[PDB]
Amino acid sequence: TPLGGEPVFIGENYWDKLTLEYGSEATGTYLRAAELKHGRSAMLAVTGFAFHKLGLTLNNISPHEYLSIRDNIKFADLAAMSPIEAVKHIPAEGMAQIFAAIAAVEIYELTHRNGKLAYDESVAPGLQPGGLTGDLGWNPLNIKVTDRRRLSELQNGRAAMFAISAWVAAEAIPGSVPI
Amino acid sequence: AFEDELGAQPPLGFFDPLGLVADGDQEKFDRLRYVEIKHGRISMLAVVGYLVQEAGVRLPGTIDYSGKTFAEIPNGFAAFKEIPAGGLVQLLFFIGVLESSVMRDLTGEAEFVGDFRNGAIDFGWDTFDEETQFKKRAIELNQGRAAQMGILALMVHEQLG
Amino acid sequence: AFEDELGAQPPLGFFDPLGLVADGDQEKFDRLRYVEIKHGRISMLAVVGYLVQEAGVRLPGTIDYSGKTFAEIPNGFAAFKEIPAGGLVQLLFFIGVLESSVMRDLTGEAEFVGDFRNGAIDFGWDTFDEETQFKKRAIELNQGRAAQMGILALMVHEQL
Amino acid sequence: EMSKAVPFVKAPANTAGYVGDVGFDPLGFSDYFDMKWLRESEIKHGRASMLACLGFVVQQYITIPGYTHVDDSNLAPQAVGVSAMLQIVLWMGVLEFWTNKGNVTMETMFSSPDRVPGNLGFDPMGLSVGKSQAEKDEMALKEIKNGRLAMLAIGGMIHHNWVTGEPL
Ligand code: CLA
Ligand code: CLA
Ligand SMILES: CCCCCCCCCCCCCCCC(=O)OC[C@H](COP(=O)(O)OC[C@@H](O)CO)OC(=O)CCCCCCCCCCCCCCC
Ligand SMILES: CC(=O)O[C@H]1CC(C)(C)C(=C=C/C(C)=C/C=C/C(C)=C/C=C/C=C(C)/C=C/C=C(\C)C(=O)C[C@@]23O[C@]2(C)C[C@@H](O)CC3(C)C)[C@](C)(O)C1
Repeated sequence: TPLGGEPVFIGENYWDKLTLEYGSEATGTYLRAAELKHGRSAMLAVTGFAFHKLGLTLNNISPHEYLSIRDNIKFADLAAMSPIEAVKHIPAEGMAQIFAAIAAVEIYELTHRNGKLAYDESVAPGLQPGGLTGDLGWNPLNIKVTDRRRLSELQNGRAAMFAISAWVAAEAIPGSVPI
Repeated sequence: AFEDELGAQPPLGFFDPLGLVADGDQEKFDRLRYVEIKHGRISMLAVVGYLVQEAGVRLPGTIDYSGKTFAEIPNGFAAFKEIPAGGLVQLLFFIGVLESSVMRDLTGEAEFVGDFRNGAIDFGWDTFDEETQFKKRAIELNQGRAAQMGILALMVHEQLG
Repeated sequence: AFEDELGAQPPLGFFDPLGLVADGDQEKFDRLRYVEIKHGRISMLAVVGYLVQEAGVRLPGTIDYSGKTFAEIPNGFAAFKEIPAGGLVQLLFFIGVLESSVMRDLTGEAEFVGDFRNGAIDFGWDTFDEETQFKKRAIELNQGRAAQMGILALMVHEQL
Repeated sequence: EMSKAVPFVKAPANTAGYVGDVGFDPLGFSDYFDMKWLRESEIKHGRASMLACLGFVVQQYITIPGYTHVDDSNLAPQAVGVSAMLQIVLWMGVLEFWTNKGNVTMETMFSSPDRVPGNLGFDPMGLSVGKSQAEKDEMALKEIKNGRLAMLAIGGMIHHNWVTGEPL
């Protein structure tokens, strides 16, 4: 009773073992939510990696290449030391900042149920059965929310995930296929 | 009795030289499929292991923090000589947790034996006719039969030289 | 009174000189028999142990990774104290899982032992002959009943 | 009439509709104190113990980057300081005020006809939602028992090291 699966072929398999025997319908939602989160994350990661490999960084695309602004961290040096060895050169301040935005988003996905935050509750809205559906409601200039869009998004998600995993593996060690 | 079952196939067909399902001395109508499938599944990951685990493709880095790399570990029963004995227990143990916790009929909806997951080797598979099941469950079962003679070879030929 | 039970074979018949199943309780026979069948074969594996060991037949190889071999091991009560400390633990462990796994088979006193196909091997109770089992289970009890007096010999004919 | 657990003292009254009921109260605390508070205590003592039993073992082998590996879990606070320790317990407080909508004492808690013991509303995955009563009772017997094992456990893990001076 889940959403559309593989377009060429379909297979649910490992789904009725937890959404009927182990868990229930509430677990179904949760699983889908997790999947969507991961998918989106993978997509963004993929794009970032692609950009880094290509060369479109601050030095190439804009007038500013000095990220550290005190730690002498230029974009040229970070674009010459690959993608995996560049994330470790990010200044602590910046890391802290990034963690902040993500934290805020996660908290929102946790407190603000529907339109506004809920002041009195035993637990957070998203910590209850079916707490997080997957959709945050963030639809700026929303073009459409149909039954095709969702499926497309999901597909792009898994694909992105696989792609980035493979990319990381190859940078690290002999993969298998070409890039 | 079981001449029309899975595994009976040309050129031999039903071929029981010991008279094993010839009676129920220890309920041979069941569990002998399960004992035949289970050894071969070990052997198929063993021989697709051991041949690739002879060709020279290794994991990066070290087996621990003390610097012992994976590339220094050869193939064979010699590979267990360069496993420290704390590893030999844990290699058994969380595999031994799988025997009691996933390697049994958990949910009770098993059409067969070796039937645990139901949905993840569904490789565009739902479309295929019930006959395609009997094909690639003979092809499961007969890869596992023939990978034991692969792995019993590749264990004895190392000790024979 | 308590005749036609398992293993009352005649060279005697009704072996009760002092009233022990009658003045036990209603049922201690159901304990006592479960209790007897386990004592019989621990004696059997003691007798079949202590004899095959005494002939010098050993397992080829070492018992641990530090180089203690099986052929360096004499017999009597001097062989349990020789197999190492960790080597005794793994003996006692998956024995101690199995007085747990066999005493608790949804009935305690109705069925006897909790047959040897509990672990790694699987039992069939359906193939169940009425006449065949009376002799074979009464051989088996009475093999152990002599084996207990036989192992009580070789445990006590060491000290004197 | 007599206790099921220890069958030579009288059966404790007012412990009937509870999950791990085997009639074990020889000192009679349930005669004197409110039973909803005692259950809520036993669950909470158990959940903190189960998290501390994982913690005590996993801390030896895994350590998060930035901290110092300590051979014995017991010596960890000294290796983390006091500022980090106070942050933990003061946030535990804030997590506890929100938990029971502000009713944090033995007089304010269980003042609503709702608010049964141990029901936090916590269930993000959906474990035990829409099922029958026997199954719910069975899974509640598991949380109590594993929590009681973990309390007597987390003693031994902590205590073992007290005498000796080396990890588990
Ligand atoms: C991090 C992102 C974020 C967002 C977008 C919001 C947004 C909002 N907050 Mg929250 N808040 C946040 C973080 C956030 N907050 C943090 C970190 C805190 C402190 C922990 C708070 C503390 C807080 C308090 C105490 C209060 C709110 C209030 C509100 C809402 C205004 C009141 C109202 O009537 O609107 C309701 C909105 C609608 C009727 C329109 C619904 C349309 C949906 C789609 C919402 C708009 C899209 C969504 C907000 C965008 C988020 C996506 C993200 C990727 C950007 C508004 C929706 C007030 C409130 O909601 O209660 C009265 C309020 O009292 N906020
Ligand atoms: C963390 C990300 C994540 C999560 C939570 C899910 C979750 C889900 N997927 Mg899924 N998927 C993912 C990534 C993910 N997927 C990726 C990368 C792909 C591309 C290969 C797919 C392709 C896929 C298909 C084609 C379909 C789903 C479907 C489903 C749903 C039912 C299957 C199920 O019970 O779970 C699946 C099992 C798990 C999530 C268990 C977790 C895995 C274990 C813990 C570790 C595995 C590590 C592994 C070695 C990583 C290497 C990758 C692998 C291919 C070897 C479920 C909501 C089906 C659906 O929507 O309903 C019919 C469906 O049609 N997924
Ligand atoms: C850094 C952490 C600070 C964040 C504050 C977290 C707020 C907690 C959530 C409030 C509950 C909201 C739920 C329902 C809202 C509600 O109605 O409940 C309000 C709650 C009491 O609620 P009730 O009235 O229902 O409780 C029963 C009463 O009727 C008493 O009979 O009181 C508080 O909010 C206390 C908040 C903590 C105050 C912290 C200040 C620290 C003072 C400590 C002084 C130290 C002295 C040292 C010795 C000298
Ligand atoms: C039958 C069978 O085969 O199995 C069945 C059962 C089974 C297996 C359970 C199933 C499943 C579920 C699956 C497969 C779930 C898998 C999910 C998966 C594989 C999820 C990956 C996420 C990756 C992420 C989030 C990476 C983010 C990457 C991020 C956030 C980055 O920052 C990227 C980064 O590069 C940037 C951009 C810049 C760099 O400076 C820094 C780094 C390098 C970090 C299926 C589908 O039912 C099939």
